[PDB]
Amino acid sequence: MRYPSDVVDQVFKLPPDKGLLTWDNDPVACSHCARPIEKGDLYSPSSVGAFFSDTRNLASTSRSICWRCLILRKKQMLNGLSYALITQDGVFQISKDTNKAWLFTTPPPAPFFVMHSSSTMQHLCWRTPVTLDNRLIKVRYGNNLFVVRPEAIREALEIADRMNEGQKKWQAPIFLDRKAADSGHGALTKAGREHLSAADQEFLLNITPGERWALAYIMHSKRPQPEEPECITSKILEKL
DNA sequence: GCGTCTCGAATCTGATGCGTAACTTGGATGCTTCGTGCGT
Ligand SMILES: [Zn+2]
Repeated sequence: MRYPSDVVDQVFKLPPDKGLLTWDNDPVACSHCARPIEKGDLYSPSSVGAFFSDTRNLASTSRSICWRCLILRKKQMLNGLSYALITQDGVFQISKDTNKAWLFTTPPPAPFFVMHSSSTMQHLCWRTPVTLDNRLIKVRYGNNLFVVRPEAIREALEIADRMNEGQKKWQAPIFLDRKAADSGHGALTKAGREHLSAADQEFLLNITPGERWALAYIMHSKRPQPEEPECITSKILEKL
């Protein structure tokens, strides 16, 4: 899998819609997934409407949308892929905290896309870049493009465990917000400020925003136990 | 067209209570599509 639109024909196996124009000009990328639209490929002109708030994330100004993206842009597809992890095998739901911990500590090997909506409904799937290697996971949370490294997540979890192994009252070394919205997101808490060594503080201050967002779900007083998410592509196909 | 002496002294020079009370102690919002009508 190479493009976000590749999930349609590879895990949803949906044939293209009808009434679609056929490109008969010089190739140009899809305005959504940057996929080339060569001669003979089925496309459709852009008709996003006045409620499209993702003009900044458009891959190109070609005003053309491939059929895979047209399938992806359906309301049933948007709602189904709000908290979805699309691997080669199928589509899983990472909405639960345990699923997030499993994904960010024991990721699947194959290429996969990670989606997470920050609101009721958002355009995600055609914006998420593919994660080619599980060591450098690219996560699209709403409008933010996050890079999550599972090794850094594990190291931060170990740092917290060493910090709070003895004290009965568990305290978060770093202030984290699940929405990545608080003005104190990523700042060191007091307990971590005078209970962590210089190296651990330096490591905590030098984590990517995506790692802070992930730890905002995985790092708590009682760490969630990782579990495999349930397959969802059947539900999405049935509702489509 | 008069002046000296005299031209103070010794206390006392605060004391007592009161020297807070009740409420308030946040709220709401930051999605986009699909279908069905309704104005140019
Ligand atoms: Zn596309």
